[PDB]
Amino acid sequence: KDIRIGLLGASGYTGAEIVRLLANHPHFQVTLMTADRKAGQSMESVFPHLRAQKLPTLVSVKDADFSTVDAVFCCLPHGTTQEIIKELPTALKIVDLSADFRLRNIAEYEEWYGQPHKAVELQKEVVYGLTEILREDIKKARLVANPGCYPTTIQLPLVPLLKANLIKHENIIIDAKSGVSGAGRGAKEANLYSEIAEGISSYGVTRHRHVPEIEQGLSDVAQSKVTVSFTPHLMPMIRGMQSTIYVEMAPGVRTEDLHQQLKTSYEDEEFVKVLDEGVVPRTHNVRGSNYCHMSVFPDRIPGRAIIISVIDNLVKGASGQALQNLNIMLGYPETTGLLHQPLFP
Amino acid sequence: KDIRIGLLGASGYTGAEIVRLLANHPHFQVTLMTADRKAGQSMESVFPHLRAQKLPTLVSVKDADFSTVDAVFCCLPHGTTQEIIKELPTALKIVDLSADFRLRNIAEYEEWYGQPHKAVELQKEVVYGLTEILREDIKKARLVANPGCYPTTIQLPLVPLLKANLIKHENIIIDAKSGVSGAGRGAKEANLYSEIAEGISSYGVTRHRHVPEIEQGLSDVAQSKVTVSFTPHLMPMIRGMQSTIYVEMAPGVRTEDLHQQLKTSYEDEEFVKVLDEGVVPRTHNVRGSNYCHMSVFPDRIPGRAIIISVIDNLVKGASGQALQNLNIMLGYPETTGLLHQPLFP
Amino acid sequence: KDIRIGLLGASGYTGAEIVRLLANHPHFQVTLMTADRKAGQSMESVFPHLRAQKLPTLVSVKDADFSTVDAVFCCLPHGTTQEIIKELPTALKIVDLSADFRLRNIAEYEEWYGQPHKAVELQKEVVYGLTEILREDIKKARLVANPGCYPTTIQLPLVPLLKANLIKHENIIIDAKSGVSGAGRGAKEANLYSEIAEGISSYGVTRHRHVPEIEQGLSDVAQSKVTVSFTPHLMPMIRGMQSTIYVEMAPGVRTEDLHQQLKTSYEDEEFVKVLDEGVVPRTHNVRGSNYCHMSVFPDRIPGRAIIISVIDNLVKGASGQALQNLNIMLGYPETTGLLHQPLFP
Amino acid sequence: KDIRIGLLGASGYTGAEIVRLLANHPHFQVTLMTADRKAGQSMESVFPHLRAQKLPTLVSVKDADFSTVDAVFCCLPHGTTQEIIKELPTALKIVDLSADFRLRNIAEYEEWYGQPHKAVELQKEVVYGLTEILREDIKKARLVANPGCYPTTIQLPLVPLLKANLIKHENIIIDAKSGVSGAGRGAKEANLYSEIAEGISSYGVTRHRHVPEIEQGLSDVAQSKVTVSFTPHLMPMIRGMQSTIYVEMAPGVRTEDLHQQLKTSYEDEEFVKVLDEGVVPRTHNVRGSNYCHMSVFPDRIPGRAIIISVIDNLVKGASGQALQNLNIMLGYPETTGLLHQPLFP
Repeated sequence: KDIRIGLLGASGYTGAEIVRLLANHPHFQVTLMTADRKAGQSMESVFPHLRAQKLPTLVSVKDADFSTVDAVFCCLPHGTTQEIIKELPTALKIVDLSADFRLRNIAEYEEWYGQPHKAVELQKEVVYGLTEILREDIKKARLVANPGCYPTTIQLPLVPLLKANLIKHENIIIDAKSGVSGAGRGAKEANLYSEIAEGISSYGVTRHRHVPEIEQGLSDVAQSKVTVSFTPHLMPMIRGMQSTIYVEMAPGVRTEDLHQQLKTSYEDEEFVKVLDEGVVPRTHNVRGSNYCHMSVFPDRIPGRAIIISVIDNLVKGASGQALQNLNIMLGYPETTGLLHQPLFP
Repeated sequence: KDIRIGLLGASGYTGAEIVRLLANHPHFQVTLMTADRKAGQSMESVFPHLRAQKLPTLVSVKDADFSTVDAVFCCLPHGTTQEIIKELPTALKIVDLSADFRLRNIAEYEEWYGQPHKAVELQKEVVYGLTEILREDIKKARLVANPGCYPTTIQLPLVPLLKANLIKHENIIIDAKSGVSGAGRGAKEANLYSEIAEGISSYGVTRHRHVPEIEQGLSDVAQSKVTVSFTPHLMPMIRGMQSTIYVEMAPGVRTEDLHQQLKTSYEDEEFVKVLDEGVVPRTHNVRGSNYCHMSVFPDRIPGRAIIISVIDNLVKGASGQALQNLNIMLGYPETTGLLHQPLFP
Repeated sequence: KDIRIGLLGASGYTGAEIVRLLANHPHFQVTLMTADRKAGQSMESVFPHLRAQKLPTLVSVKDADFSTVDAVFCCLPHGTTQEIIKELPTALKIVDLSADFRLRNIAEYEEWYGQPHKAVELQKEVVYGLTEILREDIKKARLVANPGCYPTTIQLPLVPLLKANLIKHENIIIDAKSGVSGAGRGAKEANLYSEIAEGISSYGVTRHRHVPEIEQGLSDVAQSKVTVSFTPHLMPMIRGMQSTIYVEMAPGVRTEDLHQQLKTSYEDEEFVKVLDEGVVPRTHNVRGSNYCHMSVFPDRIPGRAIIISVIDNLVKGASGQALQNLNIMLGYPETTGLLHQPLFP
Repeated sequence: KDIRIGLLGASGYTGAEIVRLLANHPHFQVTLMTADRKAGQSMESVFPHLRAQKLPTLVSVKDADFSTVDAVFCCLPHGTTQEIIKELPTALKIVDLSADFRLRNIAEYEEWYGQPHKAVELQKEVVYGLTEILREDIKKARLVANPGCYPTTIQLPLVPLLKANLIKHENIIIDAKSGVSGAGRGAKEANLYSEIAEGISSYGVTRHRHVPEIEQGLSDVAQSKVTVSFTPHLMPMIRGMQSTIYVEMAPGVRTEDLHQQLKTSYEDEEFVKVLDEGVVPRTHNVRGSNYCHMSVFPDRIPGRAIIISVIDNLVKGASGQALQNLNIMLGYPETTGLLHQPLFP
């Protein structure tokens, strides 16, 4: 095919998703895959479900040469991304799926991630990859910071509403849920089937790394510092994510107004569907696809509204959006190789 | 055994739970059981997992002789219970697990349940079965309305806090989650394994029948009408329930105060455990038991706090509490036959 | 685009799968969909996960006109297909996913299905749709009987082995497992999440309708009547199927021989992968794809071997194979619109 | 309480099960627990679900004083058990849940476990803990080797049948399934929720450590060396185990005979239930209890029969049987503290 792709950090779930998505992409082809501990091995050995594909042997990022690669997807650990990406050739279009380039405020990155920002200058040319919102800036960016999963489900509904002054920016409470696939493939006791199955629990209470990412996006639109309440919850399922958002509507605003604004803002958007009134979205319905379904409901408390937003955390919440961004960055149709329909049941 | 128990509506999950719990209860014995379509059937037919027990043959409510039992557990649906219970013998101690006798305001019952209250008089002698809160009234009641599952997880933490004026009664937002067992054993498409598994969704948005029940309990304590926001969510799991409660602390009140009040209010309570600050409870940890674990956390938004409360929706959320109430109503130790430890993993 | 497709019985899971698969098929387009119990209703109303697709309105079979379509997929309920298919125009290429046309012996169909065959004549022109085995006959057939799920996982491995006289045809024992999606979307108590989850059980012991289908295929190859032992098991999962096959090798034959024969028979086959000796296949690895992975192992009992064969019961076990057959029946590449990669995790 | 219990290796699932079971045991009380790696910590820190119990603080084996307890349950790692038990004081009744003392043939233990038997002498005084079969020997034993999970489900049905010469001892094929809890709490990639959920796979094909254990028990009864075929399968569920056993009936025998023999052999047994012919047992039905349900069915292949045997792998398959054995070893009623009814749903 005419576009050659490099994947940095192919042994994780987001890496596997990239490979899955590109498999039937008409123009992009994976020609370089990097892995650390598994360098030298084929990917079938790491992920046997990919045996129908012919992929290159996994090599070290340090031994990788990009002279025949056109673009790169980075799925490396928080701790490596910044220095590796900084030392990457300039002729490369880069989409970083890590969180290391999402925050524009350096001090902010340091307080939330526990270490100095090691690519301060490069940071100022980075564009946040929330496709439907920053499409125009994304198309002309060289380095794109692909948003996190939760942040994606939150900003898509709230940005348009804040921009139109339809909701107040105080007391925005977000109670989110996610499938355990978002925790990664790391071999940890807490994520074993026996520990996760048949139960739920909150996590990242009060402080979760997605908080600053969420507030940055909302603050930019509200043109005022926005402080939200965000509480993640771990679901006994593989894929799927839902944010149940509790907001205060602006004076005189009704739920119908929020609905109309959303319907208008995303009417021609392939991946963002605004459901009719009273219709409840289900994570089951977007499972395995790059779609996001959202709906608005009145809150029993006068003046308040409830917004539900769902996606497949691994697709539109990660690798799907990453590809969505690379498509337009390379001048190809945005939906290219991203029209997979939900796998239900 | 000393006490002969009658179970009205034994073919459902709450009925099965009653039978399971009483199996090793030293003093209560099931001697009479009612079923609708499955009347005349052996319960090994309806619930083969109960084959180790020697139980009675199921009969129809119309053919059951209630002078043959000492106490009764009612597990019929909402809107049937009132006329049946009203006609039950006066010498019977009754614990109704339905919602038909929970609301004291008649007009309120009618607007939320779609039909006139058919036992208006009897209603005034009914005591709400939230054991740890109304224990003293429950002991001397003849007819007890066993609370709903969600309401139980919400009132246990909030009542003590409202009583002590530690939290404001406005903008109490509740984002709850429940295993699908709470939906019952009814053969509906929406509850099939293929439709429920690997995904979540909200339900009963804006208006859910537990709302008035929740507000009634909170209003009584706050001595002012309390309006809450309550949003249920269906989890891809059998048992388990969690309410993530977002409240505004009263002026000058810190999370430490909420924690101390809860720790003090439930320090000698067997079934309600207050975890150490910062500790996240898990529904997995109370699964198959009558325990409720709760914890308090600071909200990122100044002045706000987060309360997590979990239980097994079928036990402390239903049949377990029902038995807890009958125990004291009959003069037996409250924890009798209710010390089953969580089944984890 | 070029080919117009008619779907009879679109409200079930196999129907939904057909729609999902055709969504990105470059040449086939769904233009007609039958579903009487829900005729005049929108597909999104039945399966909301398909809302990204612009699909036709659901119509009654009676009110449907089939000279509008070039080919038809039949997903009707057993005992309803024969008469309907018998009356279809003859310029229609048909792939029946039901079991009504799989058995060539009429008396056999009657004893196993409880009713007379109502299309005896048409039956003799029907070709069994096990693509990799009867490809050549399938290409020139007008009416194809798409095989059942279990039978597909069994015949693919055994046919080549029997043809090469590498295994005896007596005492072939098959212990199969399947996700509950194979039970359909029918609203039955036994298939509720609460009844299925966290446990397994056998079903169709001794006699299961797939038995005659399995034996027919094996008997044809062995040129002798083959009697097998086949025991289905219901798995607490949506998709996935595995047959663990216990066979007796022929005199002098070793497991290496079975492996080589299979490797040779399917070396150029896209959808049938023979793993390296000793490698254990996983249903997780073919989930959501049209692939079948099989492997051979020595049995501890001398002279015996163990064969594991897995597929996604809804794809290669049903709708995926159906499309695979229609592709070649219409002269298009066999793999057209069937290269979806496994959705793992 | 009367008896003081010591638990060696309390940080694993079998250890947690022991603690759960003893919680309501009227005469046994845990007074010593060993968890080396996590020594000094609280049991609550390891298994927060046990917070309702007041347990002693975790200790190290090298720091435990065994003269303080009357009996011990050993859930230590394989290979660390023989030497530790060999040094335990003579006054202790010991039930080892590991597999290190199950095999009587030393050479056999070495070939299957990869290391020399380090307690050869002690081995000859060990009694296999399959309660219903060796009850009389168990009562007077000091050291009991608690059987493995799979072996328990297999021997209970087969021993009586072999003893009565109702089935041949050749070609006994066992296709077993187990919930992932049997794999332990070890933090391994393969057992993560994302890797296990929604799929199945075989494991321990051809050679699995339970093989020699299974054959030893069967060989002793058949008074001839028995060679079986045993294939384990990993189920996407926590608890539960089923063995589907394919056997050849002896000349002149019918399935009715196998059923009668089993019904007679276990008619007065609390924990082993023989279902009526044709009734299919479900692992769901014994979940969380110490019960075993079995049923016999005719095989389609003349002369063959099918036996299904299920248990909760963690209870009757491990800790439940361990306690069952200790009860009688100490002179207490066998069912003491083991009458927990199945937790269904």
